[PDB]
Amino acid sequence: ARYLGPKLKLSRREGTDLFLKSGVRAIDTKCKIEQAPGQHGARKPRLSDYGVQLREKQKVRRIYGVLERQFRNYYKEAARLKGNTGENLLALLEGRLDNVVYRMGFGATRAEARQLVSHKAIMVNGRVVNIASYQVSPNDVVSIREKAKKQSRVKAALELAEQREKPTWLEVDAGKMEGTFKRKPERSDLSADINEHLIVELYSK
Amino acid sequence: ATVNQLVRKPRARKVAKSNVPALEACPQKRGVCTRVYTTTPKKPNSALRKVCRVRLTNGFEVTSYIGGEGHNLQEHSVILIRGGRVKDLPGVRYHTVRGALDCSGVKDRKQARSKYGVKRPKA
Amino acid sequence: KIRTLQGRVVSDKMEKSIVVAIERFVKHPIYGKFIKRTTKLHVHDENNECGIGDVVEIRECRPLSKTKSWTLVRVVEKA
Amino acid sequence: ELQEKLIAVNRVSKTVKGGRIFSFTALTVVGDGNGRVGFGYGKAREVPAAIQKAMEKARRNMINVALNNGTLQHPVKGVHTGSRVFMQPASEGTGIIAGGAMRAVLEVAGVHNVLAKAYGSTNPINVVRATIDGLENMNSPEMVAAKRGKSVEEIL
Amino acid sequence: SMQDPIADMLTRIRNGQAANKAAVTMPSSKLKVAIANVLKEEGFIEDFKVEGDTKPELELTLKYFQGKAVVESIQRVSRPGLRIYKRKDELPKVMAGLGIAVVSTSKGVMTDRAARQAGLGGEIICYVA
RNA sequence: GCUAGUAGGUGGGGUAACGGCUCACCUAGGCGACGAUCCCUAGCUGGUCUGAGAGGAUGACCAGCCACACUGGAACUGAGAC
RNA sequence: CAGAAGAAGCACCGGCUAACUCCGUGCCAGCAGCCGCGGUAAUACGGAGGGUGCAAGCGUUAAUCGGAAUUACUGGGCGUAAAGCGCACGCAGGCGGUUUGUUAAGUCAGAUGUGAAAUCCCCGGGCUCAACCUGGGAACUGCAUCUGAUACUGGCAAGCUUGA
RNA sequence: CCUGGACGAAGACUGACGCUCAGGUGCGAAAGCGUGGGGAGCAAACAGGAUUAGAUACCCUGGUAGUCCACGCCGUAAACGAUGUCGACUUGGAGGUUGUGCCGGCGUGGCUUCCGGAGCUAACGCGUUAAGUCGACCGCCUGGGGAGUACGGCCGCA
RNA sequence: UGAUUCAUGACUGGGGUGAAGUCGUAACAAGGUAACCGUAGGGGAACCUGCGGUUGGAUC
Ligand SMILES: [K+]
Ligand SMILES: [K+]
Ligand SMILES: [K+]
Ligand SMILES: [K+]
Ligand SMILES: [K+]
Ligand SMILES: [K+]
Ligand SMILES: [K+]
Ligand SMILES: [K+]
Ligand SMILES: [K+]
Ligand SMILES: [K+]
Ligand SMILES: [K+]
Ligand SMILES: [K+]
Ligand SMILES: [K+]
Ligand SMILES: [K+]
Ligand SMILES: [K+]
Ligand SMILES: [K+]
Ligand SMILES: [K+]
Ligand SMILES: [K+]
Ligand SMILES: [K+]
Ligand SMILES: [K+]
Ligand SMILES: [K+]
Ligand SMILES: [K+]
Ligand SMILES: [Mg+2]
Ligand SMILES: [Mg+2]
Ligand SMILES: [Mg+2]
Ligand SMILES: [Mg+2]
Ligand SMILES: [Mg+2]
Ligand SMILES: [Mg+2]
Ligand SMILES: [Mg+2]
Ligand SMILES: [Mg+2]
Ligand SMILES: [Mg+2]
Ligand SMILES: [Mg+2]
Ligand SMILES: [Mg+2]
Ligand SMILES: [Mg+2]
Ligand SMILES: [Mg+2]
Ligand SMILES: [Mg+2]
Ligand SMILES: [Mg+2]
Ligand SMILES: [Mg+2]
Ligand SMILES: [Mg+2]
Ligand SMILES: [Mg+2]
Ligand SMILES: [Mg+2]
Ligand SMILES: [Mg+2]
Ligand SMILES: [Mg+2]
Ligand SMILES: [Mg+2]
Ligand SMILES: [Mg+2]
Ligand SMILES: [Mg+2]
Ligand SMILES: [Mg+2]
Ligand SMILES: [Mg+2]
Ligand SMILES: [Mg+2]
Ligand SMILES: [Mg+2]
Ligand SMILES: [Mg+2]
Ligand SMILES: [Mg+2]
Ligand SMILES: [Mg+2]
Ligand SMILES: [Mg+2]
Ligand SMILES: [Mg+2]
Ligand SMILES: [Mg+2]
Ligand SMILES: [Mg+2]
Ligand SMILES: [Mg+2]
Ligand SMILES: [Mg+2]
Ligand SMILES: [Mg+2]
Ligand SMILES: [Mg+2]
Ligand SMILES: [Mg+2]
Ligand SMILES: [Mg+2]
Ligand SMILES: [Mg+2]
Repeated sequence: ARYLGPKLKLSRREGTDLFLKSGVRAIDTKCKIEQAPGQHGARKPRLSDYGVQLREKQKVRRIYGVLERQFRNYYKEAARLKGNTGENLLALLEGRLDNVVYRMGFGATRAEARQLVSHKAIMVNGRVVNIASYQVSPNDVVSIREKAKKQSRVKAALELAEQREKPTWLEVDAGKMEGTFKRKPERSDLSADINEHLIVELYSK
Repeated sequence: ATVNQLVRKPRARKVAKSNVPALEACPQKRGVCTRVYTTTPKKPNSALRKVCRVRLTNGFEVTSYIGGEGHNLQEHSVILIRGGRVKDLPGVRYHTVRGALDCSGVKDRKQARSKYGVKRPKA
Repeated sequence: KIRTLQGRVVSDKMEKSIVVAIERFVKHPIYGKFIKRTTKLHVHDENNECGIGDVVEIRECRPLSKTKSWTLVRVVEKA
Repeated sequence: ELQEKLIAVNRVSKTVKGGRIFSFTALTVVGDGNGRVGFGYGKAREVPAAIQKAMEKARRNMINVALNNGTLQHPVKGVHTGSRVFMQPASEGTGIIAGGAMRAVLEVAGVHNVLAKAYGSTNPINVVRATIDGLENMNSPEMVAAKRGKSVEEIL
Repeated sequence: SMQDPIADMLTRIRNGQAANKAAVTMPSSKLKVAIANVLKEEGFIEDFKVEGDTKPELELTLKYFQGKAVVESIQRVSRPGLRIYKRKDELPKVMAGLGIAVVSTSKGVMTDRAARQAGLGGEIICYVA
């Protein structure tokens, strides 16, 4: 119900950095990033058209840490919601609590932010929520509980967040360790190396 | 066909027959082996394939394949059969379920164990 | 008013009774073509005024025999 | 500038006195992602030479498609030999819902959202021809207004 | 025998355009004239005139744009063997609205756009594109 | 091809009530290629699964209707039961 | 409160189809949905290492629809691929040139009644989330009645001459 | 001798009386069947002579049903244009045959052969006598074999 | 006393599949007698012969 294996083999299969490590080092200083894992990892894959659609879906899944059944349900909702299905699917993944907590800086990675959510250290509008897949609404206040404000990893995570680009749909106060979810991130606020139209087409095969 | 012709005689769907009639739309059926033996396949294959004649609880008398390397089956063994034709064997429409009832799992199997009724090794 | 069907007399050989055929014009549910359908009702004909061919005029009433539950209003056209 | 796609490579054969002589055929499409698309078909003894011949022919045979913001103007039917295709405009985010041979054509031409279906023979050489024949005969409100002697506003 | 004069009218247009004819002529009828009127107001044909008294003759002047026929396709929908009637909310759209459907409503023969504005359904005579 | 209470009529009886519901008499009708009669299968629906749709398949749980209560038959009591 | 402490498997990797090597075997043993694989250099059998896909599940079998425009109403065919009766006449049936009037059955518009609730869909609400529960709408594409419209189709009346 | 249809030219007349057709009915090559005739030539079967490894054949010499007539039955053929009937519309060329108008010359009808344009078609090809563009109605197809077979019905002397 | 349906029956009819033994060589080229259709007769077998029909016959 959660991938618990090596983290860099994932990024090596997808041929890019999945932000699966904190970022204190460079992804090439810990692994052979441009090489797929395994004995035959040095071969040049002739990916079919299905293979290109599949790898794009596995990339987005491996970033946010969602399994297939949950991801397929996100797609069904994205297609049901009005508007562009591909963009609806990214907005739903960015609304997840464990993702929002990470983008706010409270976790070094999405896995760590998930452990903080799971271990009852996060509140939404003033209530403990330990569901990683909880959907954060606009104007909701996410905050760290008092007994967890003293943890040494939450400040180590707050000192790595400014080393990265600040999300403009949030609003963190590193002091009081709480942020506000002002609005859903637009497609422009999200990365451009994610080709979500390949995912939409994969689920019509 | 004109609509007038279709009003009189509408379009007719072709009913399809099952390739596994002895199962009678059941996922499995139990039988008693009446004969266990070998047989040679169609051209262009060559082998001694292991089959058995098995009288089912519904009275049907059919032939069933025994997959895997080696088996413990003999006359009067009680087995469970499932759907599945053997392409190169004339009129063998069913497979024996390894590891069910009197059919033993395959010895020393390490891969695709669940298809041959083999428990997980204690390694 | 009173609901009322209109049809053509196809039989008058019963005492005080007639068979009336009512034609309907309906769209075929699958092929969309408008086709003609017929219903034959047994109708009470006191006075025995109707003949085979007349266009009559009937209404629904209480049961009068095993098969009769309609009764003759008027004759619209005589054969 | 031009997107190129290899759709299919096939090995063909002719018989001679000494036996069979094999060769290869390549079917490709090129396009500028903005309403221009062409297909090329090349034959050679080696695969790479066949592909290069196809790319060369494709670039010389492009036609124009009147697109409407990454989708079609109206539903269209195309036909060539045994292949009959059907294409429809779709809303944004739909993607290209189409088979393999129709997909390559639609993508290099700049169609981003479309619902398509191939009927009859799905031979790639004839499906490509039918697809391009459907796109090439598509009308825009501009040309519909012009031929009918009306303004575009009276059309829509 | 002749059993659909309207389909014969459309076919004469279809075949005349393919033969690059400047005009086509046919025996007239009030329904044919009502259809010719719609074809003219939509700019599909150039003009029409009825000539003759006891045996009127309808003549349609066809138009070509840049050496191509203006009527790209013309197709009978309702036909004697199978009539087609549509309600106002289900009137068809021809070529995503770029073409017309000729509808016979209780207020006369008009296009599908005009029948939608009047809030009427009717018999779908033909598609023109 | 089917049907003699069979189809209709009159009168008596009967039912909470119309009615061949039943009986006597008269008429000779009634149903059927828009499929009667006979044979095989089947509880019906709201719905459910699938499908772009049109359709195709289906009728477990939940709710409406019907039928049955070891097998065949019968009535009694009762506002209501066979 | 205590301590990472109690908690990962199943199928697959020749092509369709995401994922490859070695060793064993040598038309044997065996695999198989299909194409097919196995004859001493097997990415297809069996083990291993590596990999891929799903994950408290994963495979197999059964069964339905789909793909199948392969019963084609939407939406197919019939010279040679399966398919025009050997040729006619003709009842029922289907279809019907042109004009006027009338009718309002088909058709169209509007209204009213009904179309149980649940389900599906939309906007919300409540269980930490979700499943689930729930408020309000929409929908139930139908049927009946009433009042209108009259182009088209039908009926009735009267014609006309181009079909016969 | 009796008799059906088609076509043309001028008019007159009727006033949609039309088109198609499940079931039904009629016609339907050759072979074959029944009864009675006929029988030259031809010729299944059959006989002999050859050929051949054999030769129940091809070849030769013969030869009976049958082929012919009357009446009845049978109802099938690669019964083919392997192309249902009716109507409308859409560039051309060269012929055949049969009408008719006009001044050999110029028109205008019917039927028919070959080529070929657009279009159509998997291709071959079709192409105003469509397999082009449309409408009306009917017949028929739904992988190969089993099989147009079995069983049942109807028809038939078989 | 009938009808219908299921099971079964010495023997018998053809069919399918496998495998290839025996006998020939009917078809595909003008397949060595052009092939095929309907029908009739004959023959161990493919088939042969008569009568009419077709070209979906090569040569000329
Ligand atoms: K083999
Ligand atoms: K009775
Ligand atoms: K009575
Ligand atoms: K249903
Ligand atoms: K009972
Ligand atoms: K070896
Ligand atoms: K159809
Ligand atoms: K007939
Ligand atoms: K002779
Ligand atoms: K010889
Ligand atoms: K003789
Ligand atoms: K005969
Ligand atoms: K012929
Ligand atoms: K002539
Ligand atoms: K002449
Ligand atoms: K017919
Ligand atoms: K006889
Ligand atoms: K028996
Ligand atoms: K021969
Ligand atoms: K031949
Ligand atoms: K013969
Ligand atoms: K013999
Ligand atoms: Mg789960
Ligand atoms: Mg009475
Ligand atoms: Mg196909
Ligand atoms: Mg009653
Ligand atoms: Mg009484
Ligand atoms: Mg039952
Ligand atoms: Mg479908
Ligand atoms: Mg009582
Ligand atoms: Mg692959
Ligand atoms: Mg090896
Ligand atoms: Mg293996
Ligand atoms: Mg279908
Ligand atoms: Mg077909
Ligand atoms: Mg053939
Ligand atoms: Mg054929
Ligand atoms: Mg014919
Ligand atoms: Mg006729
Ligand atoms: Mg009319
Ligand atoms: Mg009305
Ligand atoms: Mg409801
Ligand atoms: Mg909520
Ligand atoms: Mg609700
Ligand atoms: Mg009227
Ligand atoms: Mg009228
Ligand atoms: Mg004869
Ligand atoms: Mg004889
Ligand atoms: Mg005789
Ligand atoms: Mg004689
Ligand atoms: Mg002789
Ligand atoms: Mg025949
Ligand atoms: Mg002939
Ligand atoms: Mg001929
Ligand atoms: Mg024929
Ligand atoms: Mg020609
Ligand atoms: Mg054709
Ligand atoms: Mg027979
Ligand atoms: Mg007979
Ligand atoms: Mg031979
Ligand atoms: Mg020969
Ligand atoms: Mg025969
Ligand atoms: Mg002989
Ligand atoms: Mg001879």
